[PDB]
Amino acid sequence: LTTHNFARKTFLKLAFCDICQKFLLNGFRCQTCGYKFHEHCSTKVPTMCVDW
Ligand SMILES: [Zn+2]
Ligand SMILES: [Zn+2]
Repeated sequence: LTTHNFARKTFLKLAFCDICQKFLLNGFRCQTCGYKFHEHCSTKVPTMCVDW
């Protein structure tokens, strides 16, 4: 299945790291589900991206 996806790219306007607590900046967002976060959430992420 298409697991998580990571493409280093800046967003369009503004976002928010659901893992941390404040906005999201040019980091890593999954372009298949629409996930977004910094390096604190590359491995700390528990359930990988397997939504549907
Ligand atoms: Zn994802
Ligand atoms: Zn984060």
